[PDB]
Amino acid sequence: MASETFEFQAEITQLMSLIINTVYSNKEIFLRELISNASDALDKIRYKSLSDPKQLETEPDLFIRITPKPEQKVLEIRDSGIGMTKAELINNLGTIAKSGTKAFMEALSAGADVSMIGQFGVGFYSLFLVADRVQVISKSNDDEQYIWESNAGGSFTVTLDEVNERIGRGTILRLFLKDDQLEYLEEKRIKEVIKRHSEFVAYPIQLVVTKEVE
Ligand SMILES: O=C1CCCCC/C=C/CCOC(=O)c2c(O)cc(O)c(Cl)c2C1
Repeated sequence: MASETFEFQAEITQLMSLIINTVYSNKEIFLRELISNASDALDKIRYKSLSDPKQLETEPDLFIRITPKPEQKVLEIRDSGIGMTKAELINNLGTIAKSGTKAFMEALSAGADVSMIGQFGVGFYSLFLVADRVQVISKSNDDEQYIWESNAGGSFTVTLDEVNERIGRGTILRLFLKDDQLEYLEEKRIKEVIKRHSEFVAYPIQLVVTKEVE
C-alpha cells in the first residue's frame, strides 16, 4: 500500500556510504556474509521449533536459495529462517541495530579487513559492495509479509507486501547489482564464491539456474 519512511540511525548511514563507495578489492565477501545470516536465521527457527513444532508448518523445508535474475540485474538470497515482522525489519535493519557498527568503522580507520565485518555483527551492509539498492522481503509467522527498501542513502521504506511471491516463512534479500558487478549473476562465478568461503553450512544451498532448452 502506502509506504512508511524512516531515518537510519546516523552511524548506519555512515557505514553504508563508506561501503557503497569503497574501492576495496574483494567484493565477493558479501555472499559469505549473507549466507551466514541466512544460516543463522534458519538456526533460530529450528531452535524455536524444538518446543513449538507448529512454527515449521508455514514452510517445512529449511534451505538457502540463490536466484540470479539477469534481465533485472538482480540477485536474490532467500532463506526459510525465522523471518522478521514489520517492527523487526525497522529494528534489525535501520533505526537501531547498534551493535558493533561504530567499532567496525573504527577497526576500518585502523586497517581491518573489510572481511571482518561479520565479527562485528553488521555483515548485512556488505551487500553495498555489489549493489546500489536492496529490498528485504520478509515473512515471520507473527506478521504479514513486508518489504524494507534502502538505497544506502539515509532513509528507508517499509511497505506491506502486495507485489512479491508469497514466502511461506523467511527472508529474501533482493540485491539490485551495480552495472560493474554483473559477474554475480553468473552460475560459474556464484558457484566458485559459495564453495570457497561457505563450506560448513548445515542447510542446503540451492542455486536456481535458468537455461534455454536446445
Ligand atoms: O537481523 C538480521 C540478521 C542478524 C544476524 C543473524 C541472526 C538472525 C536473526 C534472525 C532475523 O534475521 C533475518 O531473518 C535475516 C535473514 O534471514 C537474512 C539476512 O541477510 C538478514 Cl540481514 C536478516 C536480518
